[PDB]
Amino acid sequence: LIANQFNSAIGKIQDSLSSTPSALGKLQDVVNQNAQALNTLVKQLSSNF
Amino acid sequence: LVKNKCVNFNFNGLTGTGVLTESNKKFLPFQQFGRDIADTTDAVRDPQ
Ligand SMILES: *[C@@H]1O[C@H](CO)[C@@H](O)[C@H](O)[C@H]1NC(C)=O
Repeated sequence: LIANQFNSAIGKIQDSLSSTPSALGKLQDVVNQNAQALNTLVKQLSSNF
Repeated sequence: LVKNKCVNFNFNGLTGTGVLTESNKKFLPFQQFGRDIADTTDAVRDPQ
């Protein structure tokens, strides 16, 4: 019973990660923050100052 | 025209520095320039 519960729990993790797109929110936010900071730094060259 | 060599290109006012390579991207007939997300020149169509 415990083996079956463990397997089914891992399978449910598989399904939930596959279906829901906002699961990896922390990593996606870190990557987006770094990319957005880089984009802002690059766009700062176009400002007259 | 020179390719795969770092040269200074002036394609009717681009006046930029870079190496020119063949590209698979396809432009609209009226379109000449090319820009990426950061609004930097990425591909230019040869006028000739
Ligand atoms: C531009 O002129 C050259 C020289 O006559 C010619 O070989 C070339 O085909 C011309 N370009 C177009 C798009 O016809």
